[PDB]
Amino acid sequence: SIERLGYLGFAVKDVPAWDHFLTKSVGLMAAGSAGDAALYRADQRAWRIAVQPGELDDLAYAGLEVDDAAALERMADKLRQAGVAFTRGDEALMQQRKVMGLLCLQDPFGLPLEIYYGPAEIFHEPFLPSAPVSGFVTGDQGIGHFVRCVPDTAKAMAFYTEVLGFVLSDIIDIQMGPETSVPAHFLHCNGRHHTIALAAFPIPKRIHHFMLQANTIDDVGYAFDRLDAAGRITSLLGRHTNDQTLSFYADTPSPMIEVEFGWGPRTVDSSWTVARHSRTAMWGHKSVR
Amino acid sequence: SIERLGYLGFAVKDVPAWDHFLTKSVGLMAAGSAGDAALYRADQRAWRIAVQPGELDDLAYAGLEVDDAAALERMADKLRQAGVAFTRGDEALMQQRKVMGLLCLQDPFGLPLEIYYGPAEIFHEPFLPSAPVSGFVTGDQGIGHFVRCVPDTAKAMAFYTEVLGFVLSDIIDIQMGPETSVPAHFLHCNGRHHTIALAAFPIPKRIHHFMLQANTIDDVGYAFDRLDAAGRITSLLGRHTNDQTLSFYADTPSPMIEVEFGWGPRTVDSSWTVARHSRTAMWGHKSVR
Amino acid sequence: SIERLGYLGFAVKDVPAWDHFLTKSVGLMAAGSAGDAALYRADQRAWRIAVQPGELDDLAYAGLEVDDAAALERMADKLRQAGVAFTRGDEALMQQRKVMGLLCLQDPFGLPLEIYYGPAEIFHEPFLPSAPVSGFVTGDQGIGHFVRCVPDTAKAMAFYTEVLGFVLSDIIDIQMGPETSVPAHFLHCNGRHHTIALAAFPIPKRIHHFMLQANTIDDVGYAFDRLDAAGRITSLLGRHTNDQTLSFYADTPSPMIEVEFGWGPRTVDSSWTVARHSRTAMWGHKSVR
Amino acid sequence: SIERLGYLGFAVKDVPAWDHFLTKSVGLMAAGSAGDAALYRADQRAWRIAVQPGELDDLAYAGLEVDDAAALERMADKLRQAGVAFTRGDEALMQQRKVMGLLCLQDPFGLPLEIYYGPAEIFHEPFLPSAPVSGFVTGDQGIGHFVRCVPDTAKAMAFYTEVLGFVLSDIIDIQMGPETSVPAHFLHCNGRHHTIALAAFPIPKRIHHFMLQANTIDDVGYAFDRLDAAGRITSLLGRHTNDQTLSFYADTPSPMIEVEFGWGPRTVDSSWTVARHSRTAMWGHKSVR
Amino acid sequence: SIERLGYLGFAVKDVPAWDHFLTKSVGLMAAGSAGDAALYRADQRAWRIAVQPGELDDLAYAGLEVDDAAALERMADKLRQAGVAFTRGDEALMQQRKVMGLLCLQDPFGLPLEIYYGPAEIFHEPFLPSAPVSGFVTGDQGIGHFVRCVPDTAKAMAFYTEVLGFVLSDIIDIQMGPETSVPAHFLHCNGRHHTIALAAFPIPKRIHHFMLQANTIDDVGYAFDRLDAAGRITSLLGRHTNDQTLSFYADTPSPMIEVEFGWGPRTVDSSWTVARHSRTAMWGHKSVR
Amino acid sequence: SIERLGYLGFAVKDVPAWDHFLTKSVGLMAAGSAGDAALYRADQRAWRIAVQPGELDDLAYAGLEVDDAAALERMADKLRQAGVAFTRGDEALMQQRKVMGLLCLQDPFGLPLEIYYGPAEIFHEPFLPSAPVSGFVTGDQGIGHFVRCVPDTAKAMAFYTEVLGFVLSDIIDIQMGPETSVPAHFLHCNGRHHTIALAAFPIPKRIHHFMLQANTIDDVGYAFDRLDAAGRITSLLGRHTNDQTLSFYADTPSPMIEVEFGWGPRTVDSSWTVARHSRTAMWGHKSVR
Amino acid sequence: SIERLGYLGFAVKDVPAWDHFLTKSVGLMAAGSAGDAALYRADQRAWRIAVQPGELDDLAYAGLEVDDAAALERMADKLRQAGVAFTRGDEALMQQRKVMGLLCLQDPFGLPLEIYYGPAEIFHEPFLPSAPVSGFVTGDQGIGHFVRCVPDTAKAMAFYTEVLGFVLSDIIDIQMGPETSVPAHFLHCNGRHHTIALAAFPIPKRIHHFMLQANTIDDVGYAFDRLDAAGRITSLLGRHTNDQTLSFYADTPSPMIEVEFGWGPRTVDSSWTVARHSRTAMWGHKSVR
Ligand SMILES: [Fe+3]
Ligand SMILES: [Fe+3]
Ligand SMILES: [Fe+3]
Ligand SMILES: [Fe+3]
Ligand SMILES: [Fe+3]
Ligand SMILES: [Fe+3]
Ligand SMILES: [Fe+3]
Repeated sequence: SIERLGYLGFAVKDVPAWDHFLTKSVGLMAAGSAGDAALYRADQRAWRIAVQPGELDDLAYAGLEVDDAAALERMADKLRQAGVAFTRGDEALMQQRKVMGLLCLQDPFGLPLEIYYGPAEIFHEPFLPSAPVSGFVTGDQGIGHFVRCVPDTAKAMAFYTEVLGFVLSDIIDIQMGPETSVPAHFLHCNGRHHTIALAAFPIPKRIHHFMLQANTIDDVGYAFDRLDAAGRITSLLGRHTNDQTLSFYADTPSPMIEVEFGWGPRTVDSSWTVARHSRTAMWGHKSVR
Repeated sequence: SIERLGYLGFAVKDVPAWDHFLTKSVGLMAAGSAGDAALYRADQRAWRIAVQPGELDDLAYAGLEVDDAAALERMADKLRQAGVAFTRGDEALMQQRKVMGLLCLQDPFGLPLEIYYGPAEIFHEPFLPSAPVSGFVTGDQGIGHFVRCVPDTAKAMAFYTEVLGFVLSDIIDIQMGPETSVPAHFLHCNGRHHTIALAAFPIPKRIHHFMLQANTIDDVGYAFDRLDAAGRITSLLGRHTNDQTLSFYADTPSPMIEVEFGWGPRTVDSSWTVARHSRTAMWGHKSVR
Repeated sequence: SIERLGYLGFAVKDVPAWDHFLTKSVGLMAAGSAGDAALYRADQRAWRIAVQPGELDDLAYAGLEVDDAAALERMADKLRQAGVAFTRGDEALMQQRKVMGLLCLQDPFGLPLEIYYGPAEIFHEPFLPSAPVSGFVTGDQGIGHFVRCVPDTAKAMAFYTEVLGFVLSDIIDIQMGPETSVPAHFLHCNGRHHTIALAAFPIPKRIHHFMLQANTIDDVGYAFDRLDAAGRITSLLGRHTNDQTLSFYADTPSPMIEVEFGWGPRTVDSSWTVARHSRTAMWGHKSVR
Repeated sequence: SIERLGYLGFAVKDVPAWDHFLTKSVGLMAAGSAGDAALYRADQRAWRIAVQPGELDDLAYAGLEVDDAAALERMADKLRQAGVAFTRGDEALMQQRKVMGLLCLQDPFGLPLEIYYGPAEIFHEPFLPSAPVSGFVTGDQGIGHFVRCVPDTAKAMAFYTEVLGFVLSDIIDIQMGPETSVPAHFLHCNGRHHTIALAAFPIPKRIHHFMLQANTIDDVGYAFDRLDAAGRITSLLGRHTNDQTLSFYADTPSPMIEVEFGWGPRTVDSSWTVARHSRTAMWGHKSVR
Repeated sequence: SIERLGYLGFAVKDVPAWDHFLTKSVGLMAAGSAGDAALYRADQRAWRIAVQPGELDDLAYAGLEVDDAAALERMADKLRQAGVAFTRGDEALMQQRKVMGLLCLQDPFGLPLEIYYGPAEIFHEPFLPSAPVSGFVTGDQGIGHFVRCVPDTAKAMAFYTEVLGFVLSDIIDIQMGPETSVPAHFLHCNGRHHTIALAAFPIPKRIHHFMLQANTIDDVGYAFDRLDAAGRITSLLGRHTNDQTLSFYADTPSPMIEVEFGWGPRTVDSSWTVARHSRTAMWGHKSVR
Repeated sequence: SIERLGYLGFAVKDVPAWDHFLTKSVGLMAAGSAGDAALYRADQRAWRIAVQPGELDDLAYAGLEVDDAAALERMADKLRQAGVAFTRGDEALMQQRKVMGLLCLQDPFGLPLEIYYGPAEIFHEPFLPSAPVSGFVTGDQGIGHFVRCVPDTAKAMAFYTEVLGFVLSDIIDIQMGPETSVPAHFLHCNGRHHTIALAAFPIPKRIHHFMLQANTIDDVGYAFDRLDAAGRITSLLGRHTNDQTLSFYADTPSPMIEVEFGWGPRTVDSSWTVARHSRTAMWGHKSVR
Repeated sequence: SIERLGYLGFAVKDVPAWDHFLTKSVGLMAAGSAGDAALYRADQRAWRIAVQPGELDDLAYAGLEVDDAAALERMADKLRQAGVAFTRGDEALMQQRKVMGLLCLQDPFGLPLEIYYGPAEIFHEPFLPSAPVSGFVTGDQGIGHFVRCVPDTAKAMAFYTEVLGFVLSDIIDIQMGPETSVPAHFLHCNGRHHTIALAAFPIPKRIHHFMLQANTIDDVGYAFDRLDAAGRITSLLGRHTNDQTLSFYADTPSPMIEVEFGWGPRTVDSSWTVARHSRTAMWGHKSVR
């Protein structure tokens, strides 16, 4: 029922650092501010990523998008039935997020979520990258995806699939040590292979990384050099086994939070078949961190 | 449930003026008369626009099309259930409109509507424009669209969506003054971004303008010169934020009633997402009136 | 529910004449016999048209095809419920028609119909025309169409649509005299604009004509010369207003029964809209008979 | 060396008749006048066909187009070398024809020809047909073609090919009587199968007919009805053996001068092979005159 | 300079056998006769293959086609210069071959050749196969190809390439025995990989086989069954190493003369590179004879 | 022989103004400096436009590009033969222009030209617009075009065509007053309709305007708003008669020097035909200056 | 005049190492031997790369391919005229290289070259990679390219371009140190951006590296892992500035000789323009050696 991941908000110790990072390195377009949040664009939306000051140095909230007012009410009904606590956003928050309506809640482990509809668009102010990137693949598939760290994967799954409507794409057993592996669960809610992945990682953050998809392979290759020059590279170029995203990872200014910049993944449809993978990389992705 | 806007009828103080306007300027094909109404064609339909003498100088009625006899009966049932008053058209009116069946009613604010099915087509008399226009985009998306002025938008919405079946595409807050803006609601009932838009405008007419879509950009550019020569231009070429219709506006011979001539808008489908815009123009559309 | 018109059987006074006609003029492939019926092919089916001796000089029966055994049983249930009398074909008839199952019945006015499934195909004996025709458009749309003459159109309609599942495409008012016109009703049951049309014609036959669709326009042009040389032409080339079939008509050896040979008609889909036409010809089709 | 047939001028006894004919029947756009010549357009050229008063009731002259000033001078040199008499057009004639330069001459049998370059175009006045025709195929292939009647075909050939540069496409032996046939020679100077054809016909005119090519088959079918209603049809629809032009012929208001309206012919290229045909019609083209 | 192989003439001991073979097995269309030669068509040409009575039971002559009259004269000049004896065909022979002009000669080893231009075409009598074959690939690439047996390959090469203009495509060393192999030389004169191949085979005939190319793979598969039923198969289906023709061979009624029926070979262009192959078959082509 | 217009250099009274103009308004990418010239990029070239301080406020020089070293030498030979004075650029100038070789000269009326080869490209520094423009159409067609003002058009023509190799596309008679018109000559040297146009305009500058071609129509529409906001618009959107460039004009910071921003013009090829036009605008282009 | 690089032969100290390398790492297909040379295939050619024992540990010879026998003779004539010493290969060498003819020579600095024609192909033994690679891009563009180290670039250029016919694509100044850069010259002889590049590198080998082009990007990514596992990687993935080859470099078992494995480069045509680049990498290609 959730249609796609619409936006992301971070609370960070170094806002200027994040600002230079999202613009000069990632290529996002600086789009003013809202309250104490610096806004960044990747397309026609008024904003896609917000950065506000905070000791968390983590993802502060994620906006899950539905297609209309009725859709939002149906979601409220679903939350009620599932016994999930939520608060309807007030005029102030609606004004802040630039949405027509939203329900604020949390997943089983504390990550604030905001189900909303009616996002603001500013076509009269065409997107202009701050670095050389031909553009980002968003649209119906949203802004990108992120891997959510959870203490209990089965519990996170029930909520994301049963309450929010995400559908399992596949699983990848991620080798942690000699005989230690974590089964990462990749979920989709539209054509993007996965919008949210759940994994029991020994990480002190709400997420491992967030991913943005560029239009061309050169976008990625160019982006890799920009981040290598910034000395932020954590992995060499590679392609994933399940979604086939060709990408590289890099450190954001927030310790233990990374960004993935990729291109050309496979998409999901009705006939999608659940499968299991033993490795995350088809090829490449050698760790550099 | 209404499938598309099929026809439009105007009651005007200057019929010869409207006649020269629809033909020499807009390019429509004169198609004889019915009663005291001059008929005009834009394609294979026996008529699409009718012009009759009247002090109103406004839209007299709008024909909403359904795909068959059963569809019309289902609509009657819906009107009954909604408590909406209607009268089945008699042989005379059917003969006049050249339709197989129709229900006559009014929207909440007095605009006569006629739900019909089985329109007449005259393929043996191929459309021939009266001015240089390659053709119009009609077909499944109907004749075009119009913006309906209403005193109460919420009330108009309930009727058009709940009773007639239109679906909200998006909203554009139209700046009226210093701190005055009107939220225009754009509704679709097929692939055309919108067939009817509702807005609380301080206009003494039932509508602000009606829109026709030509096949090429040159059609529009050529049309702009024809209307500029007639001195009717009210806006320069531009493209809208929501549907991306590239067009210009011009005054019809009826004061405060305009026509929009455009090309290449985006179309709507199942996956359409409701959004909000702060401006009507992506670019251009500078007021000239 | 009927999926398409699968076959046609004629009972004629001059079988050799019909044989030379279907082969040398129309181009069908002679395919042996079954009982006292000469069989003719137009594609991979064991037969599409059968010709047997008889004083009728008219269509003897029409095979309406469904996609499987269950489909046929569902149709029997429907006939039962509608009070329509029918007999399940015996081994003998199944053997004769080369089908896996069939129900024999009659429409409201005596035309024998046979609802069947599991037709026989002989791919090991590729279709070979008897005259120069690149091929026929059949497949999912069946063998072609025919216009059924009826005394009561409303009564025929109820049966064909309500009992058999055909859907109205459109209507054409056919001028008969000074102030006499017959509203022909065109029905579809798949992508072919119409498989059966009903009209109250003052003709002493069950049908006016049957139609076959060739692959190219040259097929038709070539066919016209072949039939003109046989002196059978009844109409010049033309294109119809509703389906846009480009064709010509010719007399079969059975008096008052004609054949239509055409190309490139428009096809029907979910979004089809019922409409009315005042003429049968878009252009051409001048009577020659 | 001649690049294409650019224009045609007729001298006729009934100008109003020719005017109604070229516009209401053929669909050409009336384009004012030059001297005592009424001009008609088929596309972006200022004019393509001119009609002036005269007892001839025949083609008065044909404009053969080259691509530039040098090209015209090279042609003058060629005429000089071939001993062909010519006169360079004066300012007056250049003004009249709306060309940048032209050489006036005659073919071996008296038909005035004008080799020119730099034709005038009026894109600011888009072509608008006077009858329903989607458009004409001109461009690099010129306005169309015409069949030139000559007393000596071998003599006409030497001139058109050796002096003017036309290249033989093929020949069609046209049966005249019991044992009388005329070998028509079809010549091209660009992609159009033929721009000029030569034949020893017992006709008292400089040409048999001129041909115009419409964009669609419906254009032709529609045109046939328009001319049949005018009672001018001389041949039924058909397709030619050599160029495969699908067309019909009709009488112009000038006795023994016809017009051919067609669609979809084959085009010529480098690899074209000369061939011989025994008939003019692939199919159709039955004489009606 | 020769443009393509246009026709073939055989002199055979059993004409009725060859007639049933070319029609019922190969699928060619019987096209009457000329003198004592039975003619057969494969497309729009008046004839492509001729069969006349004779003790030879071999290829009697091959028609090499040029694009026009000048081309033929240029070829005569070339023959003169090369000292090759030739005779211009008289009206009688021109009438017999249905060509506009031809030069009769012989290759270095006695095979009569006829260089001609202006072949006759009969589009008013569309090709109609005598057996199920969708059509043949001819056109600019001619009727097909044949392998010419010669006592001296170097001598044959000089003539075919130096005098007639054929260009070497490649060579295939054909294993004859333990340590005996014949280098077959494949020559092209257009896009067809080869129109004539030369090889020093111990065969008492002028040729080994002639080849015809069908439009689809099913054409070939179907043809194989037809000839297997006739018990004429000499090789199983296979694909050649150099041209990639997928085909099978079969015996004609003339002992030691075979026919090849194939599909989908590669074509030749300007950039073609000469190469050498050790086998004739890429796969398949197992001998059955 | 000149292959395309590679670069442009301006000498202006207000460099900061030109800098803000080329970047914020036009969208070019600032690319450092060379000597006292500020460089700007539109694609992969190290620079395309240079701006240096000077009282001229006009085009200082134009770089005409050839494909290699030999090409440049052939051009020197041509200049020698034509008696045109030129100087080979020294290491310093080569270093300044970033080219491998260049010849410096002047056209008949003082505009410095530099024929060069081997331009520098910096793919490792991807083009990044300074304003929202999807990109520019350059490549084989160079950077764009410019209209050169000359006192004697015939004299300018001889030089540009006879010495430099440009080819005339067409002419447009530009109405100056009541009975005063200037015949503008448009020249091409590649697929771009024209790279240089010559016209006898009463302007005190070397050029009237220079033109840049964007990838999309939205690029232009967006650009128009940016320049209108800067209050520099001199013409409304429109499309030209000859090249069909859809564009608008605007004033550069240099008085009487304008810029044209357009999209979608037609391109030129071998078969191009010289023609004459009476107006510059197909539609639109209303003067605003 | 040389058409493409056909083959390469190496003389190496460790043949088994090279064998495992070309097969298990690169993916080439082992194809037996010739004399003391192990042969390897990448496509339909009998062999593309040969490896023989030798102390050189360098490229032993390069086969330059022409399209036919005449072409080879024309090349001999050219060598004679240029005073370049050469020896026609004997039966033995022809047998060894599997070519129909070849001329053996050396470039100005000792690298043996063999101009040949008529290479052997074995389609009956389809290419089968020894490692996972979808295939290689060869065909008309040959096997790949190599960078030739030379002491005098101007001298090497004159020979390769003036004697052998290669054409300069572009130049890249390769930074060697603080103020030391080597101008690498890239030459083409077909569509491949470059087949041979010349550069004054301080390397004790005849070449720096040879390049092979795979069909997909995954081929390269997969290949990179295979060679990284072998610990041979010398550069990370990257894309070149001039040809845009996306690739990585790796060490062959021969010290100071590398291999480049890439995909998707740009191709060259008639309109190619010579240009200069300051870096070899568009992005990536970070040194790892
Ligand atoms: Fe990821
Ligand atoms: Fe509108
Ligand atoms: Fe019909
Ligand atoms: Fe004609
Ligand atoms: Fe063969
Ligand atoms: Fe311009
Ligand atoms: Fe390389």
